[PDB]
Amino acid sequence: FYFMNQLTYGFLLMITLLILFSQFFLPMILRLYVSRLFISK
Amino acid sequence: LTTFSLYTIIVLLVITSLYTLTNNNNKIIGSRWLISQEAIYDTIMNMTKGQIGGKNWGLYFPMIFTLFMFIFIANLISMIPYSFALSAHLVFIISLSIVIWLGNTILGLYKHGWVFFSLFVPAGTPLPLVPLLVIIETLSYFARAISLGLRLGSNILAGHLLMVILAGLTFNFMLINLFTLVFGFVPLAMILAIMMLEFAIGIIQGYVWAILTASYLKDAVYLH
Amino acid sequence: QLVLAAKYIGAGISTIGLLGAGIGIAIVFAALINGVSRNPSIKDTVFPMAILGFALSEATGLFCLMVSFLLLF
Amino acid sequence: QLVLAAKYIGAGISTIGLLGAGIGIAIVFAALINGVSRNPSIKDTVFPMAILGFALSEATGLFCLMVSFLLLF
Amino acid sequence: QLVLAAKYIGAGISTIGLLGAGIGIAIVFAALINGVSRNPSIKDTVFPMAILGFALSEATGLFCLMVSFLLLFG
Amino acid sequence: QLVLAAKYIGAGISTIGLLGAGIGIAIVFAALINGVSRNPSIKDTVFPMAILGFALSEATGLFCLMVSFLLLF
Amino acid sequence: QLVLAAKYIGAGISTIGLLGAGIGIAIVFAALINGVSRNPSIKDTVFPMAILGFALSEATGLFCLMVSFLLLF
Amino acid sequence: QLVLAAKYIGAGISTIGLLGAGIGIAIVFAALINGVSRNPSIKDTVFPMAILGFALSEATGLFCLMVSFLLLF
Amino acid sequence: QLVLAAKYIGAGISTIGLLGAGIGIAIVFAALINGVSRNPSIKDTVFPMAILGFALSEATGLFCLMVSFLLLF
Amino acid sequence: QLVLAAKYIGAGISTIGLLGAGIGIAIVFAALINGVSRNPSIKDTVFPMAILGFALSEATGLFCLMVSFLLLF
Amino acid sequence: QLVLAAKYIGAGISTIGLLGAGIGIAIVFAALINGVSRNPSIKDTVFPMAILGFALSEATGLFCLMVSFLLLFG
Amino acid sequence: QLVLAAKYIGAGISTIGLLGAGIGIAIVFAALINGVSRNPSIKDTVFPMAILGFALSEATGLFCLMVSFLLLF
Amino acid sequence: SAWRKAGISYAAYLNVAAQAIRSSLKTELQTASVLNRSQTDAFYTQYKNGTAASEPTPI
Amino acid sequence: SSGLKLQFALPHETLYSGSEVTQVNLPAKSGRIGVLANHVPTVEQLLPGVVEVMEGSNSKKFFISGGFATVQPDSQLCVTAIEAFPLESFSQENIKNLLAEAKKNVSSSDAREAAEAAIQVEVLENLQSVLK
Amino acid sequence: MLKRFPTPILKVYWPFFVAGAAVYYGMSKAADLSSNT
Repeated sequence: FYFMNQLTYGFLLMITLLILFSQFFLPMILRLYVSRLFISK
Repeated sequence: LTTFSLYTIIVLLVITSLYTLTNNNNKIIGSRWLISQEAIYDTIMNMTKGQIGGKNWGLYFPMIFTLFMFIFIANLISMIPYSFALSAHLVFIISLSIVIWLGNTILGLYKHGWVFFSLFVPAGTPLPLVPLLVIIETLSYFARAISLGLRLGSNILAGHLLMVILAGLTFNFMLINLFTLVFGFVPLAMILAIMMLEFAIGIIQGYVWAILTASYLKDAVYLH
Repeated sequence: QLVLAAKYIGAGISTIGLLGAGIGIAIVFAALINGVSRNPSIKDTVFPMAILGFALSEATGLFCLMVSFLLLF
Repeated sequence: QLVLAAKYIGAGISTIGLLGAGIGIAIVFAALINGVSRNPSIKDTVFPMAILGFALSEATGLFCLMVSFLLLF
Repeated sequence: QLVLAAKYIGAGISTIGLLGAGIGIAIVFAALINGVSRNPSIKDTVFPMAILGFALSEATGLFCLMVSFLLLFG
Repeated sequence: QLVLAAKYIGAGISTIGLLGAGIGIAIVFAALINGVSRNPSIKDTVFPMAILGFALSEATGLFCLMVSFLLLF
Repeated sequence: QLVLAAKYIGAGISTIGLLGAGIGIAIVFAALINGVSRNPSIKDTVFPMAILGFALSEATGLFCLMVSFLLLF
Repeated sequence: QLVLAAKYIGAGISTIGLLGAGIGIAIVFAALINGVSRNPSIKDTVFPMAILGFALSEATGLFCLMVSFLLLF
Repeated sequence: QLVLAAKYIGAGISTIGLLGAGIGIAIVFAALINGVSRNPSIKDTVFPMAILGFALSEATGLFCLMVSFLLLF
Repeated sequence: QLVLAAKYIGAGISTIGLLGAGIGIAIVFAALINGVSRNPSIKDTVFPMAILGFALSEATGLFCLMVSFLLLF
Repeated sequence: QLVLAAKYIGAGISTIGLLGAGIGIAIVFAALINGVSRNPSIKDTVFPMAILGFALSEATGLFCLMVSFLLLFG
Repeated sequence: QLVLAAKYIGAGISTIGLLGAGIGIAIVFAALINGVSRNPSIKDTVFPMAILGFALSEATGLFCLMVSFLLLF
Repeated sequence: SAWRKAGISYAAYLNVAAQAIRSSLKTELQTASVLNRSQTDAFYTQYKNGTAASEPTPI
Repeated sequence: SSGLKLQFALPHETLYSGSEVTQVNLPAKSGRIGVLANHVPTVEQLLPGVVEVMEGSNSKKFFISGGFATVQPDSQLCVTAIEAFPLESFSQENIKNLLAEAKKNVSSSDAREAAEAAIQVEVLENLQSVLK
Repeated sequence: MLKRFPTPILKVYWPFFVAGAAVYYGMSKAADLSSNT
């Protein structure tokens, strides 16, 4: 029936988020915290 | 076109925007709206370095910060009048469960390799008693998938589809009757309780999913 | 006629796992309360773990409801 | 006929899960009393963090109510 | 005709649902009494909590018995 | 002929609720005993409150017994 | 062979309900044991209040078995 | 065989009613053990009451087994 | 078949009664163990009492197995 | 059609132990919470042990539901 | 036929008695662990008999299982 | 067309007995957790006792599930 | 025993127990300091804010 | 350190100081404290009972009318009692029967005095009990 | 604002991805063999 319609179509976001957030999301907080550490020193 | 693409489109449009748009201009001050991430990410890192402590903390902590939000966002469709977290089917947890368990066995097989027979017996029960301990270690490894697979899924599915039962049954709490008064108006108050229950359960279940993932991963990433 | 009602009976029987889950969750809440009273300060280091356990039970409690629903509809 | 009354019996069976909510709803009060005796001070913070669990406890019977209703109407 | 038998049997089966509200209030009174002995200065605070705990606990037993009564008379 | 048989069987099953009251009044009196041993004086406000708890507890078995008697006749 | 059969089966069923006396005795009995363990000098007035509890605890088996005899004849 | 098997079914149904006593007597027993660990000076006097407790607990098992045997022979 | 059907089903129903003994004997054993740990002198004054308590607990389970032994034959 | 009805009946019978699994797991979480409130330094030596235990406690109930699963399809 | 069917059903149902075995195993193991915590030098003191008590509780479950074993057997 | 039906029913009903082991592994885990909280150095000595308890506990549920599936297969 | 309700303090209870236990003994055990343990000449007069040492009752 | 050390130093005259022992079983406030060796970190106010301090030699029994025995993590039992007692001088008949009863005359005083002396009401019975 | 830093998941998250690919393949096969739908 409907098995090959959301399996890959759903896990695509799961595969992509690794390249997306890691260079995109956590980069913001990491750079901000590191810069605030620089001001702390 | 396809309904599944439209379902995933909300994630594809929210994931980039909530960090590339909710912030004012990517400023370090932490906006009032940006206080949300400013509180969430630090608690996330606390557990990430905590639960996966050691040199294994940096191995996949970014993977944790990634994998945590996917299910939480996908289940966010629970409070709409026609709400659907993955069209009441949501085979997605199957994708994230057994594959991650096999990834744990690989972290025992790709990095730990042939030492993989030196983890199922945490403390003792030597050759005179090893098989009994392995008999439950196998069950634990098998069911760790189902503990994070469909568990948050069942919680979300029930907390959302309880509204269907609520509507179908108490359509006539007050619509057309002489019971529209204080007599039966208390039965219709369960819907908001179900909404609060689903809302708390989803977030707590996403956090628990992340924690269970970390607990399973560090067990096969640090052999005792 | 019996085949259809069989699912209704099976769901009713499988839907009795709610009580033990409720008992356990109340137990977790009780221990949290006790730890808060005896140890007012360290309460924060356990409240997160407290919710972690509360969900760790309530998820299976609702899993019982779901397994009943699979026979209920 | 042969399924509707069976659904009524299934509703009664699903209703027997209310014991979990009942036991928990007062185990929470027991924890509150124990806190008050042991820590009369911390009981103030506990009551906000115990009443919710008592309310959270009732969800166990709430599942019982819903199951019975779907099997009784 | 068998609807009556099924309703009676279902009410009897659901007549086990109030056991939790039974021993529940027991544990509530137990902790209240043990604490009151532990500290008489908490006796006043326990009762304003004991009553609320007992009534709220027995509310579920009342709901389960109402489920039976609907299958008993209604 | 089946209705009377069912009334008898359901009456027997509804008698199961006596267990909860038997344990519950027992728990209340047990707490009274423990508190008196630990704090002899508070028996004055406990034993009356113990009777009040007995009233709030054994009433459950009383309700179950009354329902069972009503169903048996 | 219907009504008498159900009388026998339900009589067997209600007999498990007598198990509540098992905890009815146990709670007060452990209370007395612990009370003597703590304040053995209170053993004099311990059974003085434990007697009423034992009477009300066997009373659960008494009322359930009275219903049981009501059914058995 | 219709009603005789019914007596067999009821007798089997009663046959786990010994759970209440099988837990309550063990409760009184562990209570006495705790008392001895606590008030070891009263172990001999406790046994003169511990026997009474074990009997009043096993009284439930006796009441259950007798009712089971009434339909077992 | 019905005769053997009941002589098997009621047999199985009586058979689960061994649970009461499996809990009761273990409880007494555990209680004696903890008493010895928290009172090294209590071992000599409780070990024969410990065996006697194990007997006093396993009696209900022997009663439970006895009915199955008769039922099968 | 009887085989499918009975498969439904059995799948309704397996899913009761999930109550006990939830009770046990949430009790384990409760005990971890209380012990941590007792010895905050005991977190490292405690939390892994309970995470190992309670996960298996809930896994027992999940595998018990697996019994209902296979008969369900 | 039907007699063997009820033999199978009872063999399945009697297996519920394993709960008492599990709880007894819990009681013995847990209280032994606690006794080891309280008096660490009591581990050797109680190992000779506490393991025997666990074996006794386990043999009770063995007596619970033997009936089902004969049920599959005769 | 019933032996398969009754095998399904019994196989489903067999899942109740593992609840004891599922709650009990967590019970032993709780006791070990509290013992380490009181005495962290006892964790090493109890881990052998922990294996001793876990093996003697989980076997009842494991063999329960194995026997439940075997009578179906 | 009854130190819980209306005594003075734990020291008062254990000291009265000491006095009785010494009374549960003859001169062959009770040394001289046991006499001062019984003959306590410490005269307790709790002062006040206005320096009101009320009455030097023996402790 | 192996074994178990006891520090029985009462405010009258110190008896034991860290000496090794096999058992120091004593009547704690909540129960009977049979700490044999090592024990665990827990210190309890004590109830009038018998402290059969089982050294490497025989267990000397002395009915002790109170104290607190601090079970230090070094298998050190700091039993800061309030009274001392021999294995022979703490054993007598007439001194343990008439003294308490004569003290029952003091119990005829007012309410707070009787509340204080209620401890002495059963104080002497403990010594005659533990004298064996 | 937005950058693309060098996030290593190619040689770090390779094993989980490979396992997930095997799982997707097994799901495809069960879409034709085990489930036959």
